[PDB]
Amino acid sequence: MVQPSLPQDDTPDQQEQRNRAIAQQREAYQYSETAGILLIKTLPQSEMFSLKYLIERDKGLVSLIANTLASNIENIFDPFDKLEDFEEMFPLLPKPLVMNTFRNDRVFARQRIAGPNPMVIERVVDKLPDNFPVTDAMFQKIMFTKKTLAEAIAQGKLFITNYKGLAELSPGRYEYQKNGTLVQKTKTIAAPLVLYAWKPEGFGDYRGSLAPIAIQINQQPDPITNPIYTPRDGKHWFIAKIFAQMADGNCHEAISHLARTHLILEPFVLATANELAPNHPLSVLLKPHFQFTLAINELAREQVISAGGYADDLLAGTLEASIAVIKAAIKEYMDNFTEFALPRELARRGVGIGDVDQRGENFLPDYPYRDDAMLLWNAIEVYVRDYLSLYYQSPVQIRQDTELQNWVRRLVSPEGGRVTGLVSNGELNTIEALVAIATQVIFVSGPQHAAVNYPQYDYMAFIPNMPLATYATPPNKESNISEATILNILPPQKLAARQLELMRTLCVFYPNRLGYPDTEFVDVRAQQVLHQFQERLQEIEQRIVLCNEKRLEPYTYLLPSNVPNSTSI
Amino acid sequence: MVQPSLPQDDTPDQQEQRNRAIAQQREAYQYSETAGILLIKTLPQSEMFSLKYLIERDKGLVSLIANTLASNIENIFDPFDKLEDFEEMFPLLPKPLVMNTFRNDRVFARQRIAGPNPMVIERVVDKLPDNFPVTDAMFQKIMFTKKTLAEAIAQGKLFITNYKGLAELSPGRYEYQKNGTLVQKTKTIAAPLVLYAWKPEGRGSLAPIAIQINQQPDPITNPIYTPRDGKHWFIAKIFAQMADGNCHEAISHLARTHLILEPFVLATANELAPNHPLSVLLKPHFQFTLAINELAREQVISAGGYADDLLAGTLEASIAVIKAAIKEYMDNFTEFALPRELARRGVGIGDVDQRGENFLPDYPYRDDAMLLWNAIEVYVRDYLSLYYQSPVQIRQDTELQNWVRRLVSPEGGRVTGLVSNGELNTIEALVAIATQVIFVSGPQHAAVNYPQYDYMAFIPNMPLATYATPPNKESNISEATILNILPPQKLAARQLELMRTLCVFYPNRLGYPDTEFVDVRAQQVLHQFQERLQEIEQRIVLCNEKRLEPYTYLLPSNVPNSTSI
Ligand SMILES: [Fe+3]
Ligand SMILES: [Fe+3]
Repeated sequence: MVQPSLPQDDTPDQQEQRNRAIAQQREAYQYSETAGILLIKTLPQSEMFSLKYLIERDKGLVSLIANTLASNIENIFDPFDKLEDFEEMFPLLPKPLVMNTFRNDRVFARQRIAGPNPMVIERVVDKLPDNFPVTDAMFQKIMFTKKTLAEAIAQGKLFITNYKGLAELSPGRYEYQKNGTLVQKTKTIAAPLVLYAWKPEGFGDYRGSLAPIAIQINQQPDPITNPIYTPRDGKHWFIAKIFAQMADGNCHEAISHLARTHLILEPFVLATANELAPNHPLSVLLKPHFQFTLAINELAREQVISAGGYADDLLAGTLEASIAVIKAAIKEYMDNFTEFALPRELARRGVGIGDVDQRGENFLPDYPYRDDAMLLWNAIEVYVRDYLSLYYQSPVQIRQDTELQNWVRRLVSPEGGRVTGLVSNGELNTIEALVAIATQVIFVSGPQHAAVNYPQYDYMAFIPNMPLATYATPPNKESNISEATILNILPPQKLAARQLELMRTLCVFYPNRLGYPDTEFVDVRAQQVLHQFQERLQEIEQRIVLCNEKRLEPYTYLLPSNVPNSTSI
Repeated sequence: MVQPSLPQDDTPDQQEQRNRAIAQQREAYQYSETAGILLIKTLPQSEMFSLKYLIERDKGLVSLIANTLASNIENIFDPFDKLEDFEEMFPLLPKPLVMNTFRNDRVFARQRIAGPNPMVIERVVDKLPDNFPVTDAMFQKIMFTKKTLAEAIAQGKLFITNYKGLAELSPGRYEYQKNGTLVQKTKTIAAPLVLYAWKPEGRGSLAPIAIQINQQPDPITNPIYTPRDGKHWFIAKIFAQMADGNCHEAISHLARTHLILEPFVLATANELAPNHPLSVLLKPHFQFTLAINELAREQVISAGGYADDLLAGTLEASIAVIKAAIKEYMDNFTEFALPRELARRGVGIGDVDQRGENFLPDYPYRDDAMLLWNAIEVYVRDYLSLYYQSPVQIRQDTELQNWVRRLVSPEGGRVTGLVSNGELNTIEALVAIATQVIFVSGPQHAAVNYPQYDYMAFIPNMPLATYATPPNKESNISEATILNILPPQKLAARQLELMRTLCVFYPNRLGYPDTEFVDVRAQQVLHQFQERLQEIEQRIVLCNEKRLEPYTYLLPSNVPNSTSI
């Protein structure tokens, strides 16, 4: 229980102790890589999960044993017999909230702003992509209007999810034994473009809602082999949405979840261990938000991104392709770190709080993720500022903090995370910059990972709403579509069971709670700051309850009581 | 990396250092109790499972999800439709070794000497129990002989498993919804007596002679069944096995491996400095023990836990049996050393006839366990000799005396049979204590833990509970009668899940600690121990080539360094 202090304010003996501890930690937290991803070489036992954690996780897994025992699904690579079978997969589990309404277009579109991956939709500016040949005829026939695409774009009414990031995926393979021989099959890759429109009148009331307009399943347009489907296409439209959802799933797990929550946090935990003394104010601020992060990332290394792991069996591409996408997302995030602060990232997609019309209202008024996440971001920013100002009163202390300077230097180094977009002028020089960095790290570890992790069961544990891979080509636009066609597009029984398995263990419990660390701060000032953070969190909780009373569907994933303190599951 | 030293040989500064560490450890390893069982209050994070352990355990649980997915067993309290269904529960799991031959009487009897619970059989002396009215007529008709019971007992040919310990169990209950109504049913308990004989003719082997399912005899409602009884004999074995299962899990496994080790780990933390030689000797053999005992508290002996759902009695009754076993073990600690324990059941190495031959020549647990016991004894004698030159160092070791005092205290384990004269005074006494602790943590827990899948994951061979009364001796027995006696589908699935989880992997290996001894001499002691373990492995392989069935559970390769699963 030592009072935290900057290293340039300690006696030479105290400095010797700090360097001793830092050297020991460097011995314990050594840098390693798997397939070019920065991980820890050996997990320190003090960084393992707790007994409490293990008890909860075990409860989840045993619940999966029981639910499997009560289920009728079989251990086969055959498709299901009936679509209804997908709804009989939860005899002893909660029913995923999306199950009943997933066919509705508004429920399909709302997942762009309140589903597991609210990170893709962007407002169209100037024009649609030239490989997305949507015409005025299509837009008018779907919207039942005389307005043109150009006029709608001029009014900020059109939005788009472009999944070109998945275009270069190599399709995943799978094989099994049937009738004594080895059958080998290949998944189907899709990189769709989806045009949505904001409807202020909505679907028959005074609630404005997002409405899907068009879906091109792949990137290169062709009127016969890759047409533009619309809600007027019936079953084909349905199939189109499936593929779109599949795309959204992959981007969700590779980019939004694994890359930009779990894996980008790792170099920060490791840098904290390698450059900051135990009694350094920054380490004491951040370590509560790193609890179990190294451990859960080791579990991801062993069980998710490993050969035969979840990403291998479930995702669209081969394990190699998926890891390529993950690494590209990590690299883009690290190169432009400060640009991925929540306000700037929302603005860059044209759906920030400042993307308003002439009347002063947002082009996308219904965006629960944006609003709640903004509340959490501002609260965390105030908490971080008030905390760090207790130990940094003038920027010269920032510049003369040797441990903090080595922290930044380790982060931006090629072997320490390659975070080249972390600081300006090649150095950390101001207090506000550190405030922004810590705010973003804490926001990612808690709020962001909550928002991308916990909708996974409600939207991705019911397989037809968001299958992680599709298993048949998109039928020709003129072909007849039977139930067996859709059943062959959706995953076979074994892989659907694996997807449910994954989504259940990832959402089964909350390892900790935002703003409630295990050990309180030795500094009574800091503990007061923590308390006011908790009070503001209660205020935010009540405000979000109030918002949920008037929203179309409640958005519960960013309530402070549902947000972990760290990325830990 | 500090050289180990006795606490009275250190400088005053070093002494206050040891007292500091010991005080800190006392706050971290605080004593607690669940239902009168001594456990730890809060598990120190340093005592948690490692990441590797968690990876292996997760592989096991996922294997259970996959095996369940491929199975046709349902989540119902109905019995199975076919007996054959019990053999179809392992589509993606190893088939249990006992599955094919469990109906054979010799396979039934040989589990007393090489099954999961080789701790019950005892040689009959003088006479059978008076509540077990086996006659000369029965014995002669079974053995096809003219010899009497008295002559067989005089020759040491008769052995017995007396499950009187289960007689006072309150039967367990279970309830479930069926057509909008709550059905409530009760398990059937049994406390059988089983008479075996050593048949030298046959390789000689044990042969079951008689089974009385309950303790109080009655020719109508509790007769003495024999192999001549056909179906009824079969049922009489089921109940017997059920008994042997309960005694196995309550007494042999939970009580006398997992739970009796806990006070020793906690005493080591509460009274010994980190650089104390005894702590450095024992802590490798305590790895994950506190953690796995916490998992037992949460998942095994808890309401709705495994013991609640699977065992014969209520959770209260099972915990009563567990606590009685712990108390008898601690009260008579020295008497439960392997040679003495075998001698008290008349099946030790010294229980020989006039020819010098053992009355029970086929006892793989005894032979292999004796090898391991002697090896460990030499190991800890040569280890402790490096630090205890004369017994006055034993008497003047304050941390060790506080260790003993904590162990025998009523709130620290109540190990009243740990020490003579109320004090630890000699070196050899400590050698026997450490020998027994290390033997229990590794060899014993291996021998009772790892046959669990091969004999208890196939439910009909050893059901942890029976779900119908023994049929009348004259009534007809259909497949449905047996299926109603055996556990319903859901509880059979639960039993398989438990055994598989307990036998998936080996968390560590006997004689191979994670961190070496900082003392070079101690590393020589350990190296010698490892060489002896190699020799023992070869000897046991040789013996397994000559035995009827191999006995692999006490091979040094297969024995963990601690009780950790
Ligand atoms: Fe996660
Ligand atoms: Fe065990």
